[PDB]
Amino acid sequence: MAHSPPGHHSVTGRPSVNGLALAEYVIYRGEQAYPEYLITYQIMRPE
Amino acid sequence: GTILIDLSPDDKEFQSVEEEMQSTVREHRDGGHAGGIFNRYNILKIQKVCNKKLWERYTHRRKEVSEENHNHANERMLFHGSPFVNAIIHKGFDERHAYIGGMFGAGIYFAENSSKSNQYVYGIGGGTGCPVHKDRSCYICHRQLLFCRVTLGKSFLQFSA
Ligand SMILES: O=c1cc(-c2ccc(O)c(O)c2)oc2cc(O)ccc12
Ligand SMILES: [Zn+2]
Repeated sequence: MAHSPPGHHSVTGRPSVNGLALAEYVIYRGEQAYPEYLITYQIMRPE
Repeated sequence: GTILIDLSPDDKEFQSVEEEMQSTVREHRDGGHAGGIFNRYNILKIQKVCNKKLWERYTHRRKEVSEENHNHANERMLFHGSPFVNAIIHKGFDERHAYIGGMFGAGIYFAENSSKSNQYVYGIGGGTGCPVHKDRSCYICHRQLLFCRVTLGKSFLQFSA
C-alpha cells in the first residue's frame, strides 16, 4: 500500500471525459473506512 | 466480533440505502463487459454491519484526520465491490484490499456509482464472472456490495480520463 500524497488524506478521481460518471476515491489507510452495510442483490436483465 | 442485523424493507434506513444503490447506476464505457448489462438491481437483502472494535478503529482515525483538517473529516458514504467482502466485514479494510494496479496508486478504492463498484465484485475487470456460470453478466447469481463510511479528509484532486 502506497502513501497519500504529501499533505493529503486521500485522492479523488474526478471524471474529465464521461460527463455522466461520478467520482471515485482512494484511501491509503484501512482505518479510514468502515463497512457499514452489506447489500445482496442481482443485476436485472433490461426489458 | 461482527454481527449482521437484517433491515426490514419497511425500514426507512433500508429504503434510503436501496435508493442510493439504484439511483447511482450508470452506463459504462465497456458496454457491460466487466459488470454486466443492466439499468437496475433486484435488492435481496440489506444488512447493517456491527463490530465495536472495527468501529472504534474507524472513529479513532477519523478524529485524527479531523484535527489535521480544521475539524472536518470530509466523510462520505461510498460503494466498494470485491470478492473479499465477507473478510472485510469480519476483519476490516487493510492493505490486502488495495488495488495494486489502480489509476491512482496502490490504495483502497471506492465509488459514488454503485454500478462502478459492481464491476469489481467478481474481480478486477469482472474477473471470469460468477463462480457458478462464469458469466460477468449473470442474472441469477447473488452479488454483494459494501456501502461504506469513508473519511477523505483533505483529498488530492486528480482530473482524469
Ligand atoms: O469498488 C471498487 C473495488 C475495487 C477493487 C479493486 C481491486 C481489488 O483487489 C479489490 O479487492 C477491490 O476497485 C475499484 C476501483 C474503482 O476505480 C472504483 C471502485 C472499486
Ligand atoms: Zn451465475
